Amino acid sequence: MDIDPYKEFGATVELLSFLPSDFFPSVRDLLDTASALYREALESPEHCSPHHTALRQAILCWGELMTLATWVGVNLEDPASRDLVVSYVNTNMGLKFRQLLWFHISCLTFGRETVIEYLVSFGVWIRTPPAYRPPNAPILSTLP
Amino acid sequence: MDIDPYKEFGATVELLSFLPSDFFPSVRDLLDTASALYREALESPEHCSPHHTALRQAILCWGELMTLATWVGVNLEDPASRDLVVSYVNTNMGLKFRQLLWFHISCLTFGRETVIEYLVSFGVWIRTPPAYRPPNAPILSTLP
Amino acid sequence: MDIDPYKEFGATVELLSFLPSDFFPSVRDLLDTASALYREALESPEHCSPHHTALRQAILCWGELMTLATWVGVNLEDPASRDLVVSYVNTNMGLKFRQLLWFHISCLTFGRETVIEYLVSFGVWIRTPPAYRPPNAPILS
Amino acid sequence: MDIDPYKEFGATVELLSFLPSDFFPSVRDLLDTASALYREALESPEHCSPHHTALRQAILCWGELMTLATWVGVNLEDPASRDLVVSYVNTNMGLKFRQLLWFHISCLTFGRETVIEYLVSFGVWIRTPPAYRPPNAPILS
Amino acid sequence: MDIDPYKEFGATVELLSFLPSDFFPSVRDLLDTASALYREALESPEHCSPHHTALRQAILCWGELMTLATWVGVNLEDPASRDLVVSYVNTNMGLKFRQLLWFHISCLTFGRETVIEYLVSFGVWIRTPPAYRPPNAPILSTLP
Amino acid sequence: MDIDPYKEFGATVELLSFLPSDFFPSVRDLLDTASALYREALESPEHCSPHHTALRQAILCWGELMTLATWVGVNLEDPASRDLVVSYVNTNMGLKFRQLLWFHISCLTFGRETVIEYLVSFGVWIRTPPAYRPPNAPILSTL
Amino acid sequence: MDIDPYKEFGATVELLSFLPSDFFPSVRDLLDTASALYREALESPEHCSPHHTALRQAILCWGELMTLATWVGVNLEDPASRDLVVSYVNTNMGLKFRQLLWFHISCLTFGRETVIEYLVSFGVWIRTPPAYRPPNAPILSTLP
Amino acid sequence: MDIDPYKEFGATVELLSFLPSDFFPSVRDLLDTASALYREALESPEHCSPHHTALRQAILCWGELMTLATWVGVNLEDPASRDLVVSYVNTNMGLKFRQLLWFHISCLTFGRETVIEYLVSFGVWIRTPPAYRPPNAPILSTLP
Amino acid sequence: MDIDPYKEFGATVELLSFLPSDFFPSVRDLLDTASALYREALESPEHCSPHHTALRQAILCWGELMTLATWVGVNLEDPASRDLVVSYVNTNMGLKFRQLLWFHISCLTFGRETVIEYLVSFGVWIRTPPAYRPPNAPILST
Amino acid sequence: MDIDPYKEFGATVELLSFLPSDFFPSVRDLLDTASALYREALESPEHCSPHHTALRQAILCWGELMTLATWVGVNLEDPASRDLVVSYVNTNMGLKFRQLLWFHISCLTFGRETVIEYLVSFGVWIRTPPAYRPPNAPILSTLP
Amino acid sequence: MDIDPYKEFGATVELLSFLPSDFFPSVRDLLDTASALYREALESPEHCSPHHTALRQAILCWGELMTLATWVGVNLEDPASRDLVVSYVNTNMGLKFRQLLWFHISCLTFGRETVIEYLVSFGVWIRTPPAYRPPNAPILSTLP
Amino acid sequence: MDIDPYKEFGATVELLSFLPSDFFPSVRDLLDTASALYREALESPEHCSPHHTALRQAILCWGELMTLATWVGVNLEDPASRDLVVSYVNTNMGLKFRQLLWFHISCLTFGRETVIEYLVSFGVWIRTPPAYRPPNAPILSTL
Repeated sequence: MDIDPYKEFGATVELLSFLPSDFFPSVRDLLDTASALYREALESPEHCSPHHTALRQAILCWGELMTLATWVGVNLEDPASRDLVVSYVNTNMGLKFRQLLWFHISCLTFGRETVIEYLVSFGVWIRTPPAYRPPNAPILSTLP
Repeated sequence: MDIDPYKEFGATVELLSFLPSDFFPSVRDLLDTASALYREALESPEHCSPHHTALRQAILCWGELMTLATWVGVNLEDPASRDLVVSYVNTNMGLKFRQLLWFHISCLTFGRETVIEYLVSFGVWIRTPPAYRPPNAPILSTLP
Repeated sequence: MDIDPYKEFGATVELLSFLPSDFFPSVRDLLDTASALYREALESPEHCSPHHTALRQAILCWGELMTLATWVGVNLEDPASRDLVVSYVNTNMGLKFRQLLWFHISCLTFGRETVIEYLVSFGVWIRTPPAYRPPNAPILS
Repeated sequence: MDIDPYKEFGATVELLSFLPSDFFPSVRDLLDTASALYREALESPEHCSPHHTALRQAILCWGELMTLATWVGVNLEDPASRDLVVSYVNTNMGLKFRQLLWFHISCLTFGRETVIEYLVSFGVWIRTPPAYRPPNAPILS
Repeated sequence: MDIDPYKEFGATVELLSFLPSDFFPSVRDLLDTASALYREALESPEHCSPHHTALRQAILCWGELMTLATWVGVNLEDPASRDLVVSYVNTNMGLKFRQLLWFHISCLTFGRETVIEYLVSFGVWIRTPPAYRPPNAPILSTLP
Repeated sequence: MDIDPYKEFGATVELLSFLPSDFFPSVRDLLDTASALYREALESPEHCSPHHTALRQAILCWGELMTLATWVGVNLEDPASRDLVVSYVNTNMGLKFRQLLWFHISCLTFGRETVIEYLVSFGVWIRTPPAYRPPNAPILSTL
Repeated sequence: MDIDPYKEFGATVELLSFLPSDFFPSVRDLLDTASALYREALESPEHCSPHHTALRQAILCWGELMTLATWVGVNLEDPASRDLVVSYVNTNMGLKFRQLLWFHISCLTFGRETVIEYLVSFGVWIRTPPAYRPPNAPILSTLP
Repeated sequence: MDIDPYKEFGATVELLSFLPSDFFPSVRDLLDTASALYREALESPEHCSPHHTALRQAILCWGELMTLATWVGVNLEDPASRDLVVSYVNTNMGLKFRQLLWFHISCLTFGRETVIEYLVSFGVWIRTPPAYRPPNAPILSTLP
Repeated sequence: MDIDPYKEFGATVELLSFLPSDFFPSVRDLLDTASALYREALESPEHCSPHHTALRQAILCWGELMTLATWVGVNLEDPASRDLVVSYVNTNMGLKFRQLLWFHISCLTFGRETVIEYLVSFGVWIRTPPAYRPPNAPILST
Repeated sequence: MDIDPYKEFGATVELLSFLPSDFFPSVRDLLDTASALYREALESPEHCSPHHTALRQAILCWGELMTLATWVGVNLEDPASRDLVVSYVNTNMGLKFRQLLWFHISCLTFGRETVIEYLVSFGVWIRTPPAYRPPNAPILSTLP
Repeated sequence: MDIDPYKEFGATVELLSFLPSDFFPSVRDLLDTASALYREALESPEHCSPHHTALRQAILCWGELMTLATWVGVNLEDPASRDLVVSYVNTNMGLKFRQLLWFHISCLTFGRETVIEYLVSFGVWIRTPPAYRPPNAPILSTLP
Repeated sequence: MDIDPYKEFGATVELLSFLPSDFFPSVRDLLDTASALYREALESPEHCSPHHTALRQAILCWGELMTLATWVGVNLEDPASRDLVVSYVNTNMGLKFRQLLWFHISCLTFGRETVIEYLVSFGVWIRTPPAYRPPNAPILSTL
C-alpha cells in the first residue's frame, strides 16, 4: 500500500536514511529513555500527540515481536532455525524499530523541526569527506 | 509498560475480546477495504486523525510481519519449523491485528461512539439466549 | 511497594541509569562537598528542602553502612569473607549512594530543573555511539 | 556532620532513647502497615510531606540492606561468616530502621505533636518504679 | 561561447575551484540528498527557483551521461577502451558535476550568500597555516 | 528521479514528441542561431529567464560532451571503439540536445504559448494522412 | 576557647580545608605579595578593614614564630631537637598560617564574596572527575 | 615590614612600654578574664570591634603555641631541649601575648581612651622617684 | 631612499618583523586567495584602494620575478648555480613577497585597523617567552 | 590573472609600447630625479597619490632586486652564471622597471593626462616615416 | 636618594618583582617594538606623557651604555676584562632596562591600570603551585 | 632612534654644548643640591613635573653607573683596564650627566625660560672679547 511511517510528521525514509544504520541507539536504551521520560503520557487515555500515538503503536508491536521471539525460543525444536529466527527479528526489524523509536522520542524531547534540521545537518556532516569533517558531529541537546 | 492500544480511542482489550474471536473479518479483507476506502487519506502527508495514525502504523507493522513470514519460509531449512512459525504468526498475531484493523477501519467509516456502542450491543446480543433476543445479529451499516 | 527515590523529585532510576559509573565522584568526595557546602543547613532543626531531607537520610544511612564495614573488619575471622563483604559494601552500595548523593547535592547546587535537563542531554550524548558523539561530554556548571 | 534523623521533625535521638529497644515492632510489621496505609502516597510524584520523603528513603535503604543480606547468604562461602552477617544485619542495623520506620509511620498516622507527647509520656511511664507503674503502658491509639 | 555556469548565480568557476577537488561529496551522495530534500520541488510543473532549474538540468544530463557510460560498457568490445572511457567520465566530468550539484543543493538548503561566504571562509581557512587557524574546518549546518 | 526537462516550461517529452525525429535542426545550426541571437544575454550575469538558464546549462554541457568526444578521439587506440563512441555521442545525445536547443531558442524567439500552439498544430498536420495533408506544413514566424 | 578565625569573615576552618593542602602558595610568597600590595595600608595608623587587622596580627605572630625558629636554631644544642622543632614550625603551623595569609590577602585584592565563591568552586572542581569538568583549574585574577 | 600591633588602636610599643614588664597579669588570668567577660562576643560571627578581632587572633595563635609546647614535651626525647623550648616560649612570648591580651581586654572594659590616659599616668607615676611618689599607683576601675 | 612599504598604510617593517616566517601562507596560496577574492577589483580600471594598488604592483613584481626564475632555470649551464639562484629567489626574496601579499590581503579582508591591532597583540604574544606564553597564538579572523 | 600595471592610470601596456624600449632613461637617472623631486612625499606616511604608492612599491622592489644581483655576484661561484644573471637583471628585468619609473615620475611631474597625450603624440612621431619625421622628438615640458 | 623608578607611575620595584627575571623580552625586541609603535612620539618636542619622558631617558641611557660596551671592546686591549665588562653590562643593566622598557611600552600600549592589574594577576598565577596552575598564563592583548 | 634629551624641554645638545664643558658643577655637587632641595619632591608618589621625571631617571641611571664602576673595580682583576673603565665612566659619561643634572636642577629652581635665556647669555658673554663685555660672568640667583 506504500505507507510512509514519517510522511505525516514531515520526514521520509530517505531523510531518516541520512543517518547511518549504526548511528541509532539500541532498542533497550530507546525503550528505557521512552519509559523514563514519558511513561505517564504513554499510559494515559488521551491523545497527547501523534508522536505519542505512534510510540504506543510501536511499543506494542515491539512487545508483539519479543513475545514471538520468546515463544519460538521456548517452543521451536530446531536450534539453528531458532537462532536464525531470533537473530533476524532482533536485527532486521530491530533497526526498523530503532529508527521509529529514536525519531519519535527525539521529536517529543526537542521539537519536530529541530529533529528535521538536525537530520539535514547530520546528512551534511556525514557527507563531508573525513579529511575535512570536523570532529564535532552535530548532536541534539539543550545546553551550550 | 502496560500500554493499551485502545485506551486513547475509548476502548480496551476486554471490550474487543467481548466480541467472539471469529467475528472479525480476515486480515486480507480488512486490508482490501482499508485500501479501497482510505488509500489517499492514509498516504497523505498530514495528520488526518488518530485513527489514521494508528491505521498507518498497523499496516506498516503487518507488512513487516509478512516480510518476516516470507523470510522465514525462504530461509528456514525445515518445513516443520517453517509451518509452525507461519501458523503462529497468522493465527496469534493475526487475531489481534485484525481486531485493531477492524476497530480503526470501522471507526473511520462510522463514528467512534457508533463502533463502541456496537461492540456493547453485539456482546450483549451474543450473550443473550436465542429465544429472548432479536433473530438477526446486529450489523453496523451506512444505510445503503 | 515500588518506591522510586527520584520520582518524587521528577527523575527516575532509568533516567539516572545512563550516567556511567566513573561519572560520579567518590563517596568521600561527595560527603566532603555536602559538608563544606551545606553543613549549616543539614544540621539545622527545620526542613530546608526535600533535597535537604533526603540528603540527611542518605548521609545517616551511609554512616550506618560504614559502621557496618568497620564491624565486619573487626569481628569476622576469615579474611576471604571479610574482604568480600567490605568490597561489596564499598562498591555495589557505593555506586548507589554516590548516585543518590550526587543527585541531591547537584540539585541543591544548580537547580532541580537544570539538573534534570542536563541529565536528559547527557543521556542523549551517552546513547550516541562514539563514532558520532562529540569527544567532550556535557558539563553541568 | 552530626546529623540528627529527628531534629527536623522536633524529636531527638535522646527523646527516642526513652523508648526501650525491644518496644519497637518488627521491621516486617512496620513495612506491612506502611504499605497498607500509605502505598498510594509513597508511590506518588509529590512531596506529600518530609515524613513521606524520609519514609521513602528508609524503605529503599532497607531494601538495599536486604539485598546485601541475600547477596551474603548466596555468594559468601563461609557458613559461620554468612550466619553471623545475616544474624547481625537483622539485629543491630534492624534496630535503627525499626526506630525510624516507627517514628515516621506513627507521625503520619497520628500527628507529630501526638508522637512527641507520646514519647514524653512513655518516658514517664518507664521511669515510674514497678510498684507504682500502671499495667497499661501508654499507647498512641 | 564563453558561458560560466555560476556568473548568473553570483559565483565563478575559479571560486568553485578555490576549494580542494576532493572536498566535494560524491555524485551518488549528492543525488541522494537532492532527491530526499527536494524531489517534489524538482518534479513540480513550475519554476520554483533558478537553482531548481539548474539542478533539474544537472540531474537530467548526469542521467544522460550514466546512460552513455552503460551503453559504452555493454557495447564496446575493447575492455581497455571501456575502462578508459568510464574512468575519464567519472573522474573528469564527475568533479565538475559534483561541484555543480553541491553548489545548487547547498544554495537551496542554506542560502546563496551563505554558500558564497562559506566558499570564501573555507578557502581562506585551508590556505592558512594550521598553527594560526581554528582547529576545526568550517561546515554548513541548519541547526542553531 | 523522473524530472521532465519541459515540465516547468509547460511542455512534456511526449507533447514535444509530436515533432518527427528528423524535424529538428542540427546542433551546429542551433548553436549558431543561439549565439547570433542571444550571445549577450547568455553571457550576462543576470537571470534573464528560465529559458536562458536552461539554455546556458545545455550549451555548457554540450561543449563538455564535445570535449569528451575529442578526448576519446585523441586518446583511444581502438579505431572501432573510437568511431562507435563518437557516433553515439553525436547521434543519441545529439538528438535530445537538438530537441532542447530548438525548444529554448524557439521559445525565446517567439513565445512559450506560440511554441506550444505550434507543437499542437504540427502534431495535427503530421497526424493527417499524406493524401489530405496540405502542402504547407506549419511554421513559426513573424511574417 | 573554641574560636574560629573565619566566622566574622564568612568562612570556617572546613572551607579552607575543602581546598587541597598543596594549593596554598607559600608562607614566603604570601608575605612578599602582602608587602608589595599593602605595605602602606598595613603600616598605617588607621582601621582600614577587619582583613587589615587580621593580616597585621597574622604577620606579627608569624614574625614571632620565625623568632622562635631562630632562637631554637641558635641557642639549642641538640641537632635532632632543632631539626624537629623547625620542621614542625615550618609545616604544621606553616599550613595554618599559609591558609590564613592566603585568605586575607586574596580577600583584600578580590572581594570576600569572590574569595568564598572561589573556594566553593575550586573544591567542587577538584572533586569532580576530570572527564566531566572544564580542563583548566579555576583562577583568581583581576583582568577583564 | 615592621607593623606596630597597637598603632592601629592608638598606642605604640614605646607608649605601652611605660608599664613595667612584670606589671602585666598572668596569661591564665588574662584568658579567664577574656572568657568570663566576652565569650559570647568572641564567639559571634560579627566584627564586634577591632579589639574583638585582635583578641580572636591572639587567643587562637596562643592556643597554637600551647599545642607547640605540648608537642615538644611529648615528642622531644631530650629533657634539656624540651625544657629550654617550653621555658623560652612561656617566658619570651608570654610577655608579648600578656601585653596584647591586657591591652585589648582593658580597651573593651573601661574604654580605649581611658587605657591611653592610664598608660600616660602610670608612666608619670613610675618615672617619679620612689621617695616622692604616692603610695597608690594608678589603677583601672569604675568605682569611687 | 628610506621608503617603508607599510608606513603609508600605518605599519612598519619592524611591526611586521615579529611574525614568524612560517606564519605566512605559501606564495601560491596567497596569490590564489588574492585572485579568488578580488579578481574583479584587481583587474578593474579603477583606484579601488591603496591596498588594491599596492597589491597589483606586488602581484606583477612577483610574476616577473618568477619569469626571472624560469629564465635562470632554462638558460644556465651550471646546475649548482641554477639551484642556488632558484632557491634564493623562492625563499629569501619570496618571504618578503609573502609578507607583503599577506599584509595587503589581510587588510582588504579584515580592516586595516583590525589588522594592525592584531599585529600589535601578536607581537606581544610572540615576544612573551614560551614558559609564560599561552599555547594558542592569536588568530586574525575577527 | 592578467593585471595591467597602467590600466588604473588611464594608460595600457600597448599604449606605452608606442615608446621604443631605447627611449626610457637609465634606472639611475630615474631614481635620482624621483629622489630629488619627491623624497619628502615618498617618505611621508600618507597616501599622497596612487602614483606615490606605485612609486614606493617599484622602488622597494628594485632595491630588493639589486640585493638579489649583489647576492648573486657575491655568493655565486661560476663567472659565466654570475655574468648572465647580472646582465639579465640589469637589462631584461630593468627595462620594465625603467618603464614603470618613467611613467610614474612623469605623471607626478607633468600630469596623467599630459603623459597620455605625450604617449599618443610620440606614437604619431615614431610612426611618421623618416622623411617627414621632424628632428625634434616630442618632449614633456613645464614652461622652462 | 632612594628614588623608586615606578612609584611615580603607581607601581613599585617589588610589584614588578612578581614577574620572573626571564619573563621580560630581549632588549633588542623591546627597542624594536618601541621604535615601531612610537618613533613619531618619542622624537617630537612635546611632553606627550611621563611614559614618553621616561622612555626617552631610558633609550638614551641604553645608547650610552652600548657606546660604553663598544668603546671597552675596541680599546683596553684585554680580552678577559672586556668579556667580563660586556657580560656584566648585558646581564645586570640588561635586566634593569628590560624591566623599565617593558613597563613603559606596555603601559603606553594597553593602559597604566591594565598593566598595573596585569602585574597582580600574573603574580597570583605564578604564585600558584604548578599542579593547580592553569595552562593559560595571563597576557596583555586586545583580542578575544 | 635619534632622540634628544632636551627637545621636549626646549633645548638642544648643541645649546648645552654652547656652554664650556668645564662650567658645569661636579656630579657630586649636583646630586647634593638635588637632594637638599627636592628630596621630598623626587621621592613623592606622583608626577610633579617633566623635570622631576627626567631628574629621577637621571639619578637612577647615575646610581646604576656607579654600581657598574664599583663592580668593575671589585670583581675585575687589577690591570690598567679597571683604571681606564673608571676614568671613562667618570669623565665621558660624567660630562653629559653633569649637563643633564645641572639643566634639570637649575630649571626646577630659577625657571625654564630663565635657564634658556641664561644659556644664550652666558655663551655670548664668553665668546665676546673681554674688553667689550661686562667684567662679571652671568649667574643665576634666587636672591
